[PDB]
Amino acid sequence: VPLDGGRFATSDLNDLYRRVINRNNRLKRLLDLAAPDIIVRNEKRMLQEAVDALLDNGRRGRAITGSNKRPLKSLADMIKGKQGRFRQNLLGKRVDYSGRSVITVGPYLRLHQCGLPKKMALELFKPFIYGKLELRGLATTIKAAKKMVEREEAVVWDILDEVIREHPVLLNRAPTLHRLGIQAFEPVLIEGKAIQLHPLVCAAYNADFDGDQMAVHVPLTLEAQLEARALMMSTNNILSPANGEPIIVPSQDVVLGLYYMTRDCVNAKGEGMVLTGPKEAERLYRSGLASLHARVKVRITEYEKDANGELVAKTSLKDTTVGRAILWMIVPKGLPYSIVNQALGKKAISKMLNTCYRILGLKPTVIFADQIMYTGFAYAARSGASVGIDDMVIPEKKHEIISEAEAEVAEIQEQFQSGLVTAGERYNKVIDIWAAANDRVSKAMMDNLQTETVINRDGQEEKQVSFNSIYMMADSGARGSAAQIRQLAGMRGLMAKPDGSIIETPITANFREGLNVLQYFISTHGARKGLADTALKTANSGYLTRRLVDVAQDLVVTEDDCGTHEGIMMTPVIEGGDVKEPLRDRVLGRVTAEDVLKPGTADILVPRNTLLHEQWCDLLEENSVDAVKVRSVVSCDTDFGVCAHCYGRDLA
Amino acid sequence: VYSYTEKKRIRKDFGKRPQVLDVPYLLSIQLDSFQKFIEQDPEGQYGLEAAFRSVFPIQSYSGNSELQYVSYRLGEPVFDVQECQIRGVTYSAPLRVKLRLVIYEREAPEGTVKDIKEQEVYMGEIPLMTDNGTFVINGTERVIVSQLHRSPGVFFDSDKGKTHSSGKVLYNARIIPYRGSWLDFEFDPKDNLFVRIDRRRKLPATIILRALNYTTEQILDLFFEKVIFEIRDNKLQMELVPERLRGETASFDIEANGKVYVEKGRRITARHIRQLEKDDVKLIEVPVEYIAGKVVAKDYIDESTGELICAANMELSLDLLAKLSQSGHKRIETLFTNDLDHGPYISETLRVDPTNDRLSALVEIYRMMRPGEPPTREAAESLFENLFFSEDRYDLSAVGRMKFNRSLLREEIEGSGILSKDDIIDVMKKLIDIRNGKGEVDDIDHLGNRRIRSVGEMAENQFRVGLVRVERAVKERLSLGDLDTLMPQDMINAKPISAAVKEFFGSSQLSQFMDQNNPLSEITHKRRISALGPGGLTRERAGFEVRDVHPTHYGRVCPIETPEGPNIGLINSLSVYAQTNEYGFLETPYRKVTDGVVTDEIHYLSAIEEGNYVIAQANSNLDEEGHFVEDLVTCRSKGESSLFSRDQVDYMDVSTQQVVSVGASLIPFLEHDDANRALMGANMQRQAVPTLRADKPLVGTGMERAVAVDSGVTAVAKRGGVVQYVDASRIVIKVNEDEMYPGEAGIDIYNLTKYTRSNQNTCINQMPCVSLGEPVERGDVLADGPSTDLGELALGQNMRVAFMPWNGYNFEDSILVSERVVQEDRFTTIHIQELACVSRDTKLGPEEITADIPNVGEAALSKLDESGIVYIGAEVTGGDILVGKVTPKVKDSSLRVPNGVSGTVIDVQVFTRDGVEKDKRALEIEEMQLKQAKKDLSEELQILEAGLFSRIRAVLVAGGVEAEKLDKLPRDRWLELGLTDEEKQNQLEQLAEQYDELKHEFEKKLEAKRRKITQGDDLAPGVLKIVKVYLAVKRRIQPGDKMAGRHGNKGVISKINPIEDMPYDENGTPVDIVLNPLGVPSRMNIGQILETHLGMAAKGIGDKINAMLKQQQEVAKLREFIQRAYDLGADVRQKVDLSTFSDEEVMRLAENLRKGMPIATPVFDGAKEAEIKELLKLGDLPTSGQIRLYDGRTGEQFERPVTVGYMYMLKLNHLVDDKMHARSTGSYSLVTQQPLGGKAQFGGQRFGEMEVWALEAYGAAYTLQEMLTVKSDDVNGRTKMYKNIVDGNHQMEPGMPESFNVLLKEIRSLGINIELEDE
DNA sequence: TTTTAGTCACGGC
RNA sequence: GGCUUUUUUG
DNA sequence: GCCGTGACTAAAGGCAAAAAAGCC
Ligand SMILES: [Mg+2]
Ligand SMILES: [Zn+2]
Repeated sequence: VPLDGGRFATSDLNDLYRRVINRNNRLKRLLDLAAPDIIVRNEKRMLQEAVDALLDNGRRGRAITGSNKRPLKSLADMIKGKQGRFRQNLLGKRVDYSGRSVITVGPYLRLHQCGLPKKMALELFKPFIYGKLELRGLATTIKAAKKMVEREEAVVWDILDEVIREHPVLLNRAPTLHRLGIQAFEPVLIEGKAIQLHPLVCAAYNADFDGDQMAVHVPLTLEAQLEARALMMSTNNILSPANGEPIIVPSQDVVLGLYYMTRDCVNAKGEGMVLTGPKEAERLYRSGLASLHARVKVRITEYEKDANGELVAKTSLKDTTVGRAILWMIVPKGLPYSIVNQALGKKAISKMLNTCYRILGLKPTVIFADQIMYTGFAYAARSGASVGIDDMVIPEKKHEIISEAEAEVAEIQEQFQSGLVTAGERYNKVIDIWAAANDRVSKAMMDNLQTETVINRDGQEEKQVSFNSIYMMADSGARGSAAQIRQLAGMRGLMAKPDGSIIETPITANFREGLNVLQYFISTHGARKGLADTALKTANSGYLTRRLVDVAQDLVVTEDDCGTHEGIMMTPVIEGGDVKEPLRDRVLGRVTAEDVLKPGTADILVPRNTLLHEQWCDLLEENSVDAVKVRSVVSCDTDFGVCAHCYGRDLA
Repeated sequence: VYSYTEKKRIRKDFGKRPQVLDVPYLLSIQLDSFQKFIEQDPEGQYGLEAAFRSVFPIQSYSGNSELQYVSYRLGEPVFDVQECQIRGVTYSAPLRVKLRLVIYEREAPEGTVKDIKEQEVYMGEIPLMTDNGTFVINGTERVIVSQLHRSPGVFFDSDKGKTHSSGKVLYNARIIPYRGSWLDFEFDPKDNLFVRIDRRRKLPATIILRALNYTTEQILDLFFEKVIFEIRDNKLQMELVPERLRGETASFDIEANGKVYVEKGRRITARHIRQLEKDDVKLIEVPVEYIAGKVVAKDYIDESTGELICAANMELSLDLLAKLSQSGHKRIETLFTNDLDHGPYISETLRVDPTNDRLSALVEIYRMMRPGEPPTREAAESLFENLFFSEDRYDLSAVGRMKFNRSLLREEIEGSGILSKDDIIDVMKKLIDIRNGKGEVDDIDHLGNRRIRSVGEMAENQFRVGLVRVERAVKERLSLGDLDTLMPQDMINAKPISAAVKEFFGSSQLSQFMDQNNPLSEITHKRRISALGPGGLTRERAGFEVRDVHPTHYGRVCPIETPEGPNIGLINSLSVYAQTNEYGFLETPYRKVTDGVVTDEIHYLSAIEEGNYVIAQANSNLDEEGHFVEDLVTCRSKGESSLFSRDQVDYMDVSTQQVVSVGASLIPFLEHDDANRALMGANMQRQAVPTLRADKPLVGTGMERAVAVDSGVTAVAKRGGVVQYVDASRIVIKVNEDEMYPGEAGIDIYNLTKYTRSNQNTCINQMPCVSLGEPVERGDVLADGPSTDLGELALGQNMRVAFMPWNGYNFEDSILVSERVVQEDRFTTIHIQELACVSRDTKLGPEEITADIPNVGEAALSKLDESGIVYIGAEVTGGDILVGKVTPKVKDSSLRVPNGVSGTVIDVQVFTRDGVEKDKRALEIEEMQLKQAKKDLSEELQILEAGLFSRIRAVLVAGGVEAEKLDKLPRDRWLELGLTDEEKQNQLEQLAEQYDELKHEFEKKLEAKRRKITQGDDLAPGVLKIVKVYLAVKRRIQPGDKMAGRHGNKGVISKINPIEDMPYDENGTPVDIVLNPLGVPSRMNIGQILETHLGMAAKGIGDKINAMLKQQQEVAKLREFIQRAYDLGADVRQKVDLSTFSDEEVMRLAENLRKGMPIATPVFDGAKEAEIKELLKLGDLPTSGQIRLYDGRTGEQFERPVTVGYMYMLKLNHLVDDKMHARSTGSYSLVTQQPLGGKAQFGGQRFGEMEVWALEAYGAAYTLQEMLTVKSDDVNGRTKMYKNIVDGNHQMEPGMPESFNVLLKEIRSLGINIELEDE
């Protein structure tokens, strides 16, 4: 390829070929002149070396280099390696009809929609617009269509809106560790230059809005669009392929809102009044005549599917709060009222969604998830929950406890000098004393933080669970955990050296108060270690994934039932303490290799070749079954594949 | 005390600990290094002088001719730094060296001089350090970071029992020289000593040891202790001492003098050892079997037969005992060889030695050095002599010898730069001792083992390499001797030295490209300690040991400032007070503590010497006399931390900022943040973009002034004076009377840089910050640069922030920004992009620049002139033409603005080759700079003429000429007036002489400037002319832009919201930014909340001042309030008194505080919560810091109070408009026919193998077939796919990818046949 | 640099 | 328009 | 002399993005 200037851009291969041909020509001219064998042997050896360099450079020894003093690229090196043809131009290749942008958050979208910038959409869907533009006669030739598109007329926007009615696009985030990293969406034309993403899918994408970038692709043929809609679209991917747990779990902002909504207070505005129903509870809260969470009595109609798949009404008076009654207006028909009567932390809310998927299917589940997100966002905005420097309550006994702990080591330092205590046992005693002191400080801080004093209606002091903001974020599961709250109020605890030894003197200062120069220096030993491990663990983990994909790339289900009685005996795992995994989970969603025998002789509890689902598992639990033999893929006799039955149940 | 430059805005400074050592010049790591490289050193120790003395003098092979070094000098640089940047040439100076060639007579005795020739040689060109510690190479501005390698010397290491399965430890010793081959002594699992040179094949140790002319008897005597045996009656005894019996077992009943001393059979006892000590009995009776394990020391032969009886290191039996007894040899010598104390590692190595002639040993060494070659004695001797004991091929340098002598517990630190007999003997003995329990191993990560190699040392090494190449060339040239035919100018070629220096400065792993997007990034890049590069680690071979933080980094290397990702802990940054020792090691200040009293005598302690003393902690409370108020204090002794006594302390830290670097010291409330968040905050603060109008940080640290002044972005007055003239592009200072030199008083002129492109395409701009007729002093800022406000660093703005969730628009890390922020252009930035069009001479006719372009309308050429170069100031857009270029055929090759960016051409620089016709735009530009030069020279001449005529009037008036008559006389006639005073007449004549010489000097200067500017240019061959265009884009903030804080709380703006929807407080003031509270608990960066609460208090004071000024209240009431605010605090260090300030000064200060009174907070000595509450109570704000807002859209009160305050926001350099990308159909590659990659080439996103697996995990097969064939590389399947879509059909054809056929040919290009088969 | 495996040369009774 | 070396983001 | 042991040599070690250079 010619570059800018008299110099020409040549590859490493041309130099090797020139070397080989020049050596061959020299040998041909020299051999025909009856030259002495002293030079002939050396010339032949040099030709051998040149051909060796051309075919594979560097294998023998010092690779021949060019002016750059870098080894040249030979044919063998052009294939092998990460830069080789196989792993760079065959397995993964660059594609057209694709774009890349920064992702922001849009809470007004539905689960199956994403925001697409107008410029990105018009660049991506250029060929489709040309077809419609000439179809309606707005442009005769293709050149006229191209000129009309670039000028950015007004009808072009209407045409673009028309061609993005039900045309899915594939949103993608690198790295795409699991199959949920590529998802189909129905784009929505928006302004700006950022791809608006639905919050609920952020758990699947493992994406955060701090500079992340995502790539969008466009299916072209009818088959690809239908495949996207039927297999990839986010309304169809709500269960993990690795386990039955959902991937549309609300988190962070939603959880805090739903926790603040459904959380009673002993005394509030408008307490003890009786309401006609959930609709009235919304009219009171908006009017300001009743607080969002006051204990009231309301009449609720709940529908249960105890019949043969038929809904039956049921009315009762429930003792609940305005927040739970308001939230009940969005839950679907099948669910009972005991679901929305608790505090609804992070782990409860997910279970609620799971319950819906167990009862009402998929469409009610996704509609309920969207309503959950909207209500949580609204009533989290209305709460005005904030973190302040006064919200981190330091326990009052803390310093006293520390002093006492100091006294303890003040003893041992003396006792070590009297010979009664040696070096190692003194170290162990000091470590144990400081650990006990840290545990006591943490317990005292938690007891102080988790309760508050408030006067009830009668005028007596009554204790209730605190409304402290940091405790609300810690308890609801929205953000943080016990360790972070401990490190913000209680002492940070003992720190370890880079090698692994624990520092004798712990960090007795929390983040709310200052940390001196010495403590902050010894607190970076752990941080740098963790950062280095995180940086160097991505390279190792991903590699492993490759070695797991290439070994098992060609295993595809190809049979319905191999008809084999071989299996593996599955029992609950016990390590000497509590059971790590119950038998129910290790056998759920599989098929028995043979009929399960009751402890009573000759009784068949489970028929052979039957799929065990949750309903059968509950029957297994009440009967208190001990061990169930089931089929496995490793015991299958199908050739070049695995039958459907031995694998079991599709978790997704 | 306060000067007028800081009286404008005094920063309220919290902090209790008085400061002792002022922060040093931050660039002294660079400036003080290169200064040693190009300075004249009469002792010949540093830099060029030592580099020349290390090679010269030169002697011929025949010894009849020689070259002498005399001296050297550095010339004036041909172009100034600004001219070098504009013209794209290196700012460098020529090197002139005086050489003397003297030829000796061949037939005369040594020392007979025949001829002496002295001449200067243009030896090369040395790049120079700019005043800011940076290099200009090719129109760019590079920085050479300081390496951190292992100091030359001897290092003892252990394998920690990981190599062998048995877990045994394998000690070893390495001898790292500054230049030459390595040397290693190491053990094996079988306890055999081994030696390896340059990591080559393992050899037995004694093989090299006997290469130094050793006899085995001497080796055994040197490496062991002798035991004496005397053949008495019927037995042979030894003299015995208790010290030679410790930790042994009695093979027989150890007894003497007829009394039992030690028991029989069992192990020895210490009580019997003491009994032997007190008895003092030497000779003891010995049985026969006790000798069966001993080894004879020296050779013994018979004097009658003359044959060898017993050899060195040979086991002996009763036969040899009888043979020696019958020969009369009463004295026998054996070795100590005790397992516990003196391990028998030498004896077993002597057993495994293949030979004992030292000639076979030398042959084996030669074979190991290089295989497959005859073992000639002369070649092997030369190799052994030159491998360690030749100064040419081996050098330990001064630091290496110092470490070598220190590690072996010697006394002197000066010696030869090469090894010797004693060095290797001592290394082996120390390694054996280490293997034998005594002694300890070294630590590689220790900062006492790693030193700093600055830019001066690197340049000296490269220059020496080039000089050695020139030495070889001149030696091979002088080999052809001649009688005075040569002149010492053709013998020396500057090309090798120039090429080596140029390649080192231009293309290297350490001469990095300086990133100047704000002063902080420049300072941090200049003060960097990189561990990579030549003679250092690599990003792949480094493990978890070098990447980790060591206890000795306290005060030398920052713990919390290191880049994340592939190299963390390898590119750590230097601390604040840390400087470089004499040898290159780090060192930190420490206040010596005498008799329990802390003094102010600063001692610079290095790493290793930190161990011996006990060092107190920085923030330890004291009295006014330095006495520790507490009898117990915190200290560190050997990387530890424990409670000591107040009398056991020996040193104390100077300040609390000593442990952190600059970037981490600019973060307020650092002690309240997690280390990871502090790291992220420093790294992102290093990335801030300069805004349109700089705004001071309300909460700072006090290092802002130091960082702003030290970086070369603020124009600092050299001498004090009064501002005679102030302008947007120049400042003129009339120097004060006390600061003029005796001659050529003159004035000072500073020329600012306006809208010059930076390295990161940002805008560098300087604005005057002084008023007309305002006094100034030395060191005072006269013009703040980018990201600076009145000589104070300011990278971002300060916004009213609220911590609350708002309808999900701040979900995970997103930020919600009001439209009032966009309206005021607070975060609007300026970017400058450079486009270059080059006219080359291609075939089929040269390319021309003209306005004649076909197939284009008049609109596309209206912005162009008839010259074809766009007018300056034309609001160009994407797709237009800047320079009209066409190539003959004719084809349009005109340079165009890349799409997606607007522009406004602000500068067009044209370079035209010498002897080439200049276009009209070139003529206009050249007239422009010649007019500029004429104006500049005229202004200088007028200023000097004014000074000269003032002197003339002063002289003439003092000479008896009346002032009125002199004023009424013409200026020229003043010199012609006759004076009755001869002294005055002589002075006037001298003034007239200066007049004439001055006009001649300006005429010569004008002619020189005319000739220089009008002359042609030197540039790359094959180029007709070069034209450059600059475009100025004005970026704003839009949804997608990345913002951040100082505490690591980054985010992406998710919505630009109307002002009527922002939450508003009781007074109706909307907030500007809404942040998510939930990011505080998990991330544990409580610094942002405290900063918000403090900024809310700080702005409360400023608003009250804004209220007093609006009411036009008197100074007396105003001055009272400002004093009240500045007097607040508990034991505040700063004491500001307004009594010394005049009324105008107080009014100006209050005028500079109406935007909020600034607050200073040191890093680890910051304001506590009580001070913040007291500051809040001074204003009219709640103490809790949480106010009650309202919902903007509904008007309903929020159910809880929320945190509102002012927080400092930065706009990072990751803009969405530079990242958005899309592609339908573009240009494709050449070999694989796949779409290109990257935004510049309009490339498509890579669909990697992980995405292929993701699609395979679904049932998606048609989508995969699309992505693989019809979108990527199926040439026959994608042209039809495009046609089908435009036709309304949506259907593919599988085709056959063209990226797989090539592979076949590739494999078919080898001897392998791979082919497809039948249908 | 570290890990791992495959292959050639040496070893001991 | 290919390669290499640095820097940065996730 | 045959199975056991030590020494010698080859392959492999994230994914996407940008921004610079410098060479060929
Ligand atoms: Mg992220
Ligand atoms: Zn099967």
